Amino acid sequence: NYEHFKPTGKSFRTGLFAVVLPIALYAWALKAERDGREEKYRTGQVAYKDRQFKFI
Amino acid sequence: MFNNSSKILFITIMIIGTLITVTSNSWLGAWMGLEINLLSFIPLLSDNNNLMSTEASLKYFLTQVLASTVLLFSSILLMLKNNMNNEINESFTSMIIMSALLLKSGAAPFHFWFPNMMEGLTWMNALMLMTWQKIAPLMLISYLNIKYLLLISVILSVIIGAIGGLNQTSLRKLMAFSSINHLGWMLSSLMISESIWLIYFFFYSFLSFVLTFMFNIFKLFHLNQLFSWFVNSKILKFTLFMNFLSLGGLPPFLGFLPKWLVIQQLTLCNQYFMLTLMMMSTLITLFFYLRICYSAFMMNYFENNWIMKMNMNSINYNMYMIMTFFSIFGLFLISLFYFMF
Amino acid sequence: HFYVMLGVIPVTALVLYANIFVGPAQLAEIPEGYEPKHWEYEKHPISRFISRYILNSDQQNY
Amino acid sequence: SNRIGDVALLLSIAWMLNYGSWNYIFYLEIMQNEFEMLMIGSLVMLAA
Amino acid sequence: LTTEDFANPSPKNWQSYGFDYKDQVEDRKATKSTFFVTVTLCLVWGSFYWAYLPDTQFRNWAQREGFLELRRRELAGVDLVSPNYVDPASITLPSDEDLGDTEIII
Amino acid sequence: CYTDDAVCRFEADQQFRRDRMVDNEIVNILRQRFEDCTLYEAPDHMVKCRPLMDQYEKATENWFIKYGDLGGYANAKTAYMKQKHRLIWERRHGPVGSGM
Amino acid sequence: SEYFGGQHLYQKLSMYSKTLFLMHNNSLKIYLLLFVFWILILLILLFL
Amino acid sequence: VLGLDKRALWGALPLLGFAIGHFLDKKETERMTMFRDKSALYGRPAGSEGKAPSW
Amino acid sequence: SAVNDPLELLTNKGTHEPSFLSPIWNPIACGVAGVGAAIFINWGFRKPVFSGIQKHIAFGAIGVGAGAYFDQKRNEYLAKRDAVLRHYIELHPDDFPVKERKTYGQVLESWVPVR
Amino acid sequence: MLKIIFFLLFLIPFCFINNMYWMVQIMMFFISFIFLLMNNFMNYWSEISYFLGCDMLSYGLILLSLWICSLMLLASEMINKHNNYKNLFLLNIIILLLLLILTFSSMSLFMFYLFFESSLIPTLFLILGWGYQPERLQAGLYLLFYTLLVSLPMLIGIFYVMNKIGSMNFYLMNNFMFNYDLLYFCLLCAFLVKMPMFLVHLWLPKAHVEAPVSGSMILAGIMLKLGGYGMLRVISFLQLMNLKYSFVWISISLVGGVLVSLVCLRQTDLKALIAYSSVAHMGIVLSGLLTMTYWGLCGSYTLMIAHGLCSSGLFCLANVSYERLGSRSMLINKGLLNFMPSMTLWWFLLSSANMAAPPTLNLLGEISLLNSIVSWSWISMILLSFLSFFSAAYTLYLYSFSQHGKLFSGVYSFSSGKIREYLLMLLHWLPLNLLILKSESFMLWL
Ligand SMILES: CCCCCCCCCCCCCC
Ligand SMILES: CCCCCCCCCCCCCC
Ligand SMILES: CCCCCCCCCCCC
Ligand SMILES: CCCCCCCC
Repeated sequence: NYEHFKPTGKSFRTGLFAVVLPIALYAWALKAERDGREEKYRTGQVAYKDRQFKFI
Repeated sequence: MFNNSSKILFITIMIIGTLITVTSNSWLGAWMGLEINLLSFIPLLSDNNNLMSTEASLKYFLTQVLASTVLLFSSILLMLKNNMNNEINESFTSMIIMSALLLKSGAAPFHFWFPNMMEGLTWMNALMLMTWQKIAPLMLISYLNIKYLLLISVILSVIIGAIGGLNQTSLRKLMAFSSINHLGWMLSSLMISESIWLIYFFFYSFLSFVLTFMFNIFKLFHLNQLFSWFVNSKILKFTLFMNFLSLGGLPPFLGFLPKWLVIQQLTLCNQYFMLTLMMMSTLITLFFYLRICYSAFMMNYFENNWIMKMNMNSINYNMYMIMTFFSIFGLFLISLFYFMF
Repeated sequence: HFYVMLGVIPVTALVLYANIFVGPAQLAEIPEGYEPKHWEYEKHPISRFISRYILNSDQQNY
Repeated sequence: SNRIGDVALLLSIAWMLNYGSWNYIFYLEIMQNEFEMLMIGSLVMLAA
Repeated sequence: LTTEDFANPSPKNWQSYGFDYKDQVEDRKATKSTFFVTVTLCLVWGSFYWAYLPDTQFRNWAQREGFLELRRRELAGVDLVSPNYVDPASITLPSDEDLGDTEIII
Repeated sequence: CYTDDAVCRFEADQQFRRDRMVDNEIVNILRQRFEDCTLYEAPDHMVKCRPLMDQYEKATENWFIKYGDLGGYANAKTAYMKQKHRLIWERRHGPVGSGM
Repeated sequence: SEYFGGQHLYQKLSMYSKTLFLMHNNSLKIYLLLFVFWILILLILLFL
Repeated sequence: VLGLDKRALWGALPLLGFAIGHFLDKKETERMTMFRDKSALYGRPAGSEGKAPSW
Repeated sequence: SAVNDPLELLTNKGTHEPSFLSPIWNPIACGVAGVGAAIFINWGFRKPVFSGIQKHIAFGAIGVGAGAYFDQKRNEYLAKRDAVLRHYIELHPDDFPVKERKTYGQVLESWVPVR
Repeated sequence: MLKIIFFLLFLIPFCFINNMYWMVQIMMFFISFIFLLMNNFMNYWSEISYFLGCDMLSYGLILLSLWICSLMLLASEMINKHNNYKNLFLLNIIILLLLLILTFSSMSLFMFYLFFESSLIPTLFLILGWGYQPERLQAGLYLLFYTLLVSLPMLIGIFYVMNKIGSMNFYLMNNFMFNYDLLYFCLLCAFLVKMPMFLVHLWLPKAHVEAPVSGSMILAGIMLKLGGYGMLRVISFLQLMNLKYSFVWISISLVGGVLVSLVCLRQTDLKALIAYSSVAHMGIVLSGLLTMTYWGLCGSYTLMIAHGLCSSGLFCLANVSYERLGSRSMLINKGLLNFMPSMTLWWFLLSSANMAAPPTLNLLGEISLLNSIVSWSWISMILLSFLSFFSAAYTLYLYSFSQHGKLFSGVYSFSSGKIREYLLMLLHWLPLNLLILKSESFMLWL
């Protein structure tokens, strides 16, 4: 099928809002949540007994 | 060599002139050795029953005579300014010496004579052109400590010798473009370690000297002559075509070892970017090696019907299969070697 | 089913012979003057046979 | 319609490990006022 | 063909098993030996060998040592899990002037 | 252990792994003690099992203080660096969870 | 992904090899003139 | 019922290779005899070297 | 050893016993390579594989002799290499000094926690 | 592992003796039997002899590779009856088994790299020699170049690590740690392409559809596990750069596996749908590796072994129906229950194994790899639930549309199932349901 594919703004828009854009927002959400939780964890705002996911 | 004892005499004066060149402690003795080597190599490569061999000899003559006169010119200028045989600090006349040596060696961007002349040759004179005639200019490059000009030559040689070999379906010009690509790996090793260059040159000449014998015996001057080449067992053609994966640098063959020692010595000397540029180059060289390897890896071919028996020389095919064994199972001799310590 | 039974029947005979006729080991305290061997840390006689004869010790690998 | 329940049970198992054993019957009455255990119960409720 | 052929089938006409389609003798050896070296050896005798494997990974010994360390630590005032890797008197504790600006990670 | 020594880092890493295993069935045995308290005191597990739950929570807190956040590749070096950084933090900034 | 990958890389390398094959279609005097120009460049900077 | 015919006599050569590999493993066990009893976890102190080695 | 002296690091005390394959691996591998090369020659000329055993015996003897000779040359090359390294360390003791061994009890590295 | 390697090295001359195909299969299953009796390995490196040794990780990977190659000889009978270079095929299988054992038994990383690149050549030989379509040349070139383009700068990374540390041994390299971005990208991108990330998968369905079953099983069952075992070795000393740069790979490998799972719902080729099924579950493996939790590594190794077994078993079924129906698709192979009723039991027992099957090792690998992703962040819950829901949406469509409904009514008469095929399907499924009784040998490699 690839030999009938041309760079067109419809195909670029399909490849943008289909694949790249959910990857971008999902990576941004993961980075923002982990940065906030890492700042909370490294500042010292939570204790060792009141901490989620102790693997125990 | 073939059909005359005077060609054996020309080979003797060829070895004498090259060994006069590389042993010279002055640029003038190296220059006159290049004159002896040129004198020896004009009559081999000349044949009056071939219309293109004389044109190839003329192209070689004009390229080497222009490159030898520039080499003597900048040698005389180096003696004029810095009166010893070498130079204390690097200047432009050392770059002119290196450029005149790069025209002899066939590296890019002075590469253009080399595959345009290799269409006019046989296979044995091709092997003498791209192995022994690269002894004398490459060993004289070692006396010059220039990094930018050598680095430009390395990058241009590995870019062009990979890209340029895709278009030609003739095996002589394709193998000439492969020799341009393997010249860049030699020149990249020339400014880190002369011994590692000698090892890459010896194994490259070994793989060239075993790939010439498959083409010289059966007279394979084209890509589809490989597809029409008759063997009495298709497993034999499958094994004989593994030397192209060896020359492509694929482990566990023998030709992974010299590329690997160049990569190890380059990374110890803290060069990483041009090494990465030479990683992308050798994939394209392995790609146009695989178009030869189409002729044996599919195990069954629509072949021509009239030919039924294959013919070969006795001593040439006996010496060919000693080295084809060592071009496949040559990594079992990794414990025997002691140069690399 | 033939080859499963042809496997299981000597396995069942060996397991019954080990569990009935040679028996398991009994736990006991280590004597002060005795250094135990590498197969004496295991309860079952099949495990003792496997550790003593077939498998290497943990000390040798360590 | 059963696979949604299967993956809700998978996420409940993934949350249940804060206190070690997935045998919930020894922890439900202890942790009826814990946010992680209500989220376990919500995933189990979605699966059921 | 007739109904007497089907009622009394021929030994020489054999439905071939999956291994060899040339000789009937080669199937009746390959099926037996391939079922011996896979089902009997690897999946029954190998599973019996694995069932009575020793504690190569220390798990039963770790359970026994867990009961013994809970036996000794409940006898004394030492807590059941030690919070520290070593004793804090062996910790050198470099001063704040010696550290300067160094990243401290918890 | 020294920096360049590898014969003793193996022994220290192996005893660190074995102590991690020993503390793992310490916490596992304490959890089974709490569960057996729950089954045996079937209508009255809110009174009898509260001290056992207190020892289990203290054991989980001490286990996370010693072994927590090290990851899959927990050497004896990594737990010692964790303990040094934790003792530095309780020297300077006070106990973990108070602030600063 | 095939536009940023293997098939379009093959098309680009085939176009570059077709262009570089036209570089080799001239006589030897063009390349020797290029070498003479490069030597003249290195000799002008010897004055400078 | 086994299915090994007269061509199964070729299989003594891989068992010979098994014996060769086992002999080389035993020779490498003999080569690694340093720290046989000097390890801090399984090694008895001095004055008790008269007993047999453990492996 | 409380210090890492390069002289004590490079001097062969003799506690490293060589392996079983250490004196014998190169001649048997080169003999196997010679026998396989003669087999490969006989296969490409459409002979039987074990037809000419004179070539097999000659190639094996050439392989064993070359393997033993180049193994000896390798051993003297490595001995001279370590002698060169030792003599260069004793020639310039200022650039290769005696460094004090520093335990982990005096080192504060940065541990990397996952969470 | 000298006894196994010398066993296969003297199993090499059985290829040149005629009518010995099943004898090589019998002795390779004997190798698997002996390697079942060699289990005594723990965490560190045991059975050390001439740079060769294994831990529990490498023990399970060698055992999986030995089981897959013996099954591969059992799977490939079309080589035997047509005499389609069975000696060369047997020699390729034995040499590739030596190379995979040698790249798994490596105590230093450079033997792993060297035999890892050596293992690309007999797989390329299998692709270029024993396929059935004209796009064999498109397949092995994609495999070779997508592996080599990222595996060549990792050699520069290896020599950079060697100069910095001075050795390639996996325990001595565990002590150090590096804060270089390009070293991280070299040591990761080769494993990120070799086991398929969503952005770099391309070579996988091209290599799988074209490849012969003895050539698709070694790409599905193993040789994607080289790119997982490489990260299981490499992420130990690059933890800080992994915490800097994990989130882009976790986001890509969790969006893929949903997009990849939606791809399989819109495809008709039977071999291509399992080819994309290898991407989605090892998307879970790749997401669980780069979270450095202990459960993540243990469940990742479990899902590597179990997913290799079930994917090789699923590619076993796609060649049984291919050789009877001439060409495979969803449209031709619709409803094979009325043709082969006894094959349908293995069809469901291995297609259910591709999703969460209840007593198999696939579920136990999946139930502990979800633990690390959920404990990593709560944002990942949304794109995991869609991932597993669409995973069992596509992998039940395979069995559903191929094994139920009206017949094609255009097919000709073909042979029925044989003793070889049911035995081949049994040894892919019952190891998935029997190694759960000792799952600690496939969970705990640490
Ligand atoms: C004195 C007690 C003897 C017990 C013997 C038990 C033998 C068990 C053998 C297990 C391994 C079998 C491998 C085929
Ligand atoms: C085909 C067999 C070749 C090898 C024969 C044995 C050679 C032994 C090594 C060479 C002699 C070493 C003396 C120290
Ligand atoms: C056809 C006869 C096969 C058995 C005799 C020849 C092979 C002997 C091998 C001996 C290995 C030790
Ligand atoms: C590779 C070695 C083969 C010969 C071993 C002999 C042992 C006595």
